[PDB]
Amino acid sequence: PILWRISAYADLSGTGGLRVSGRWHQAGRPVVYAATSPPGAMLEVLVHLEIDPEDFPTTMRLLRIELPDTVSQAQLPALQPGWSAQPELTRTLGNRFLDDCSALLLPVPSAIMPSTTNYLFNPRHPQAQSAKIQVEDFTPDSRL
Amino acid sequence: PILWRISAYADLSGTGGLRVSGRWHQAGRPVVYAATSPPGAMLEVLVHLEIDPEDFPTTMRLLRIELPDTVSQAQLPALQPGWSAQPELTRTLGNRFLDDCSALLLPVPSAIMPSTTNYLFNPRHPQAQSAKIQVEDFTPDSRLF
Amino acid sequence: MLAEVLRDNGYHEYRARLQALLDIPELASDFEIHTRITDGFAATWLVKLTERGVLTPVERDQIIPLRTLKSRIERDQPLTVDESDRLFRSAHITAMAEAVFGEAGKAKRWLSKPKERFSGLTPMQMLTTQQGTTQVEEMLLQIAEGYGL
Amino acid sequence: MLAEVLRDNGYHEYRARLQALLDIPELASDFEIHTRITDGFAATWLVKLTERGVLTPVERDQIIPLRTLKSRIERDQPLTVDESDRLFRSAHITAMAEAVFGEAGKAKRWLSKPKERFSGLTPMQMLTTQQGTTQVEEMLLQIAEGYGL
Amino acid sequence: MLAEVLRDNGYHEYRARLQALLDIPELASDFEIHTRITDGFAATWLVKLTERGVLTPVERDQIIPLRTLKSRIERDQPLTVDESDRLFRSAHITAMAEAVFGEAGKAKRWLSKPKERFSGLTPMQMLTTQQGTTQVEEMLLQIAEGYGL
Amino acid sequence: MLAEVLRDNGYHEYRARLQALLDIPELASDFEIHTRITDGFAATWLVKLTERGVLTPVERDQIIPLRTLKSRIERDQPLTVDESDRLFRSAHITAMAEAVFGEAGKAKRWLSKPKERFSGLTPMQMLTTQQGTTQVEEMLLQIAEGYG
DNA sequence: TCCTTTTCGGCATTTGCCGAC
DNA sequence: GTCGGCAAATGCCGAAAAGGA
Repeated sequence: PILWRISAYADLSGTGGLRVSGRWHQAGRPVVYAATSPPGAMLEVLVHLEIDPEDFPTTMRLLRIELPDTVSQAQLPALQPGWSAQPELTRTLGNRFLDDCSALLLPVPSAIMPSTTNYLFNPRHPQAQSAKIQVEDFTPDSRL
Repeated sequence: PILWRISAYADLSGTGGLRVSGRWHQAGRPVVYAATSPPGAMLEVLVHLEIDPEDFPTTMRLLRIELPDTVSQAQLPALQPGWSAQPELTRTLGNRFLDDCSALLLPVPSAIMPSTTNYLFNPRHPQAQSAKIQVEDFTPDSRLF
Repeated sequence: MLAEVLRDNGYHEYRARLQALLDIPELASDFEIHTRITDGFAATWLVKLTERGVLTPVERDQIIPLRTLKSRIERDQPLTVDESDRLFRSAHITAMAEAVFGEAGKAKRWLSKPKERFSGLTPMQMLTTQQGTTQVEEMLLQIAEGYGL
Repeated sequence: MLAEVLRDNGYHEYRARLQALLDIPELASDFEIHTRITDGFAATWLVKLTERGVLTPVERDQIIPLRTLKSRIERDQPLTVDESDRLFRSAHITAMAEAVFGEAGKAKRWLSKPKERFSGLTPMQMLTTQQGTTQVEEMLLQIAEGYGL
Repeated sequence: MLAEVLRDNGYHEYRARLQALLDIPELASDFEIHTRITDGFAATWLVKLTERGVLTPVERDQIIPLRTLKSRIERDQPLTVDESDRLFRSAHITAMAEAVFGEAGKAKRWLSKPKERFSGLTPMQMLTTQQGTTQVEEMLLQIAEGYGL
Repeated sequence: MLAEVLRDNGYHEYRARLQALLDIPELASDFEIHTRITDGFAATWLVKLTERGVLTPVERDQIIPLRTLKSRIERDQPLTVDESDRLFRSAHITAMAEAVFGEAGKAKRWLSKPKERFSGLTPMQMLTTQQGTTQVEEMLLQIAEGYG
């Protein structure tokens, strides 16, 4: 299907995970956080990074990622209530998905919206070469 | 085809459109605004209605709307740049779609995010009964407010 | 018309909040409301409202100047029709916001925060004119109906 | 804009009538209208309106007493926010009734004569409050839609 | 290192902003930066920074009390290692924020606004400890890398 | 947050040692660490760290002068935010080095040995600036990458 | 050589009155 | 009315030589 990323970089290297941690990973692994919708990614970034729309960075880029439907994705274990406040658990699960190198994608639930699914993208997986990326520019009719 | 709405009511009547207008319609017609993704609807509401998460209404509800594949859609004309600041034009096109009653759904672009498509829903089309609605609750692992 | 838009319990809750805030019966007709406004509200009600933290001092001054209010209360005078209409505007907007938002803190907060739709003015500051009050009403109904596109 | 956008093609006619009554452009935004009200309307416009036959001296003094009007015209200060707001309410329902009835004469006759709904009060008097203004607007809307009984 | 994650483009941006803010050449090595901090900084530079609106007076006080800085400038003494380190933390967080956000205004606003992650503290208030500065860096890099979930 | 770059169990070992060095709970948040630094650490803990040989007397003097320390102890005052900041820097680098080398002895020796990259300065001397602390962390991570 | 003990010199900055916006 | 600054004596910081292992 189609995934959406919001980041200063227009690649899928995800090298910042080698020295920066997140909710779904510990520093030292390359990783890319993506969403299923541009509003999804934008809302996640605005809420969790605490950015006001008047302070939205001008270096930020929206990247559309297209993958074939044959790609491999790993299933996340069932999550009991409280996981949104247990970063150790989510970081451990993401680290296990990344180091096992079993699949290219990991669907995870959103912590701010129900029925919303974000995705973990492992660039070290060999299927990360079939990704086609293009930047979708923010137009004056697409402001915040 | 699944649509997502955020409103204080758990129906598809849209009667409030008979008194208050939006970006895509003028008052006097019933209409339902919806998004293709719950974060889409949430971002639209929060940005255009200027609601901080600490003031998010308790009355608000998130509705999943399931429609059959035979549902009818309309096509919006080619918009020229700058339409996000021309509410009269958007209201004109939405009023035209709602009055012609030619289709149930109208795909419209978003004024917030590129490549994002919101939807107008006409509750007076004969296909509005085929809609199945359900409320998605806000759990503390799926909340921002 | 309002009771047609405010569905479920919105209108009932709005009338209950008006009864609490302005001693206006829930079953009173709109003409009864207009007559009550023309008859004049007591200044004691206004000072009780600002004491209980319903209105801020700047909002009370928007309703009526402090010197004029003290004159009215020490003369055992009801408020004038324009002062009563300003206070009614405040109470109406507060009750409508509490009906749409579902609780008191969220409503008053949203009413007390600047908006880019108002060029950085708060909805309570928009309550100086008929037009600003109707704009606040329109925003509240857009919130209730989900017109966020 | 609360209850004046409910007519087919009547909204632009209402805005044109309002532009004739007050210097308020057809394309001016609602926040611009609020700032025009808060900037203060000129009393010269008010005396010109009551001269041109759209406001009677009693309807003029309902907006501002004659003494205060002389004070404004002499000392050269525009109408206060409350006086300008009353003038705007007057011009607003006048433009609305003109858009509804299609002519100024029948609109003025309807606005100036008492109506039973209001227990023997003219719609121009109902402009003393937010509620009475809304009632006049609802009545005009019912007339415009072709409602029966 | 910081450049590895910071993308030589953005890293050059950060070094340019740091040179403009603290007169540290953009080609100096990290040990050179450490030495410049240990050698001390001129109080003249701090008063120029606060006069150019780069640092708020309360931020200047967080770096060093005013009377102490006056003693420094009178004695023509360089800043102590801890004062110079506070100054470097301030300017370095400012440079990284300007490199990530692309504009100085947005960066300073984001640094001056309270954060729920910091229990209602601004990032500039986090610069009193090594761990707080590190948390601010982590947040900036999370913004830059798109770790928004 | 370069301590998080440590592999497998490193960070956990880093938090255990840091808990033994400065009584910082292993699952405490980074903001809680900031709060502990701002509230000030007990000077008695610093004196005990010197007594147990965790710090050398010159290292303690660099953290806080001795007269000032005795004043803190008598007046029953926690350490200031910058004295506590230097103490935290010392304990943090010590715990990181102990997690990299796996033993207090080698770690303390490597921390007290001058380095060419630092113009003949020891890593413990590099803990006077944010940049020097970052350089020490980077060197520790370089060592841990190519284990040595 | 390495480190401590205390002396008051001397640095540092509160604290309240008084200016700028 | 808020935010910011100025300067005196209370108060803090720690230097420095002399002493101890």
